[PDB]
Amino acid sequence: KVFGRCELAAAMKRHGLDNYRGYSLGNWVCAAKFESNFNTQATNRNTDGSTDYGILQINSRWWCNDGRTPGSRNLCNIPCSALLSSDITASVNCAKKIVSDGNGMNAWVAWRNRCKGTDVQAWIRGCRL
Ligand code: NA
Repeated sequence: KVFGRCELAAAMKRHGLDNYRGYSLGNWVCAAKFESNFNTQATNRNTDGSTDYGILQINSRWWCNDGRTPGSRNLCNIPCSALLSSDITASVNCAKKIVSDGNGMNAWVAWRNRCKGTDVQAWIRGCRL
């Protein structure tokens, strides 16, 4: 599924991301825009052989099991394919664990380079919510 901007903002709010660990909703919508273009089916392979999955491009070296990242962890206790569902519950729950692990949203390279320090509430302006 490819979300609309305000549709995704509403879904993220319902699942408890607005102000989660101090990050306002616009940060999460900005991160999803540049990580995946709002597409739950996005995948990208990394040079170390791990793959990033889903609307927040969660990585198989630490967070999910894809059966082909030897010597990796599965800290969200999920198959990576669950991160590609049209239902974003699994991605949101795993993202809450990532952002809690000490490094905040700096775990998402696109957030650090394209969202951090910008007017992120622009991403939810005009939305009913
Ligand atoms: Na893994």
